Amino acid sequence: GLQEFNFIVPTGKTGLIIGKGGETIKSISQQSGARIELQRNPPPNADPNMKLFTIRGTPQQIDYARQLIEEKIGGPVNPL
Repeated sequence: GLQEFNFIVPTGKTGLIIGKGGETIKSISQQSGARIELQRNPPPNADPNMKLFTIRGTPQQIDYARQLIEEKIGGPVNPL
């Protein structure tokens, strides 16, 4: 059963999740079993200083991916 978790971070922290090369987001997706989607075309009322992410998986996969992302950015994500 697949579910979704939406969160935001400041645009400047996106690197810490992606990694030099895109190695970090690939490694978190592989270890967790979840997909990690960066919003491609934000609507015009979206804050340009914030970036939306969506974790897609089973709840167990989503929880694990969220904990790995939180280690990298050094604190909790902002949930929507």
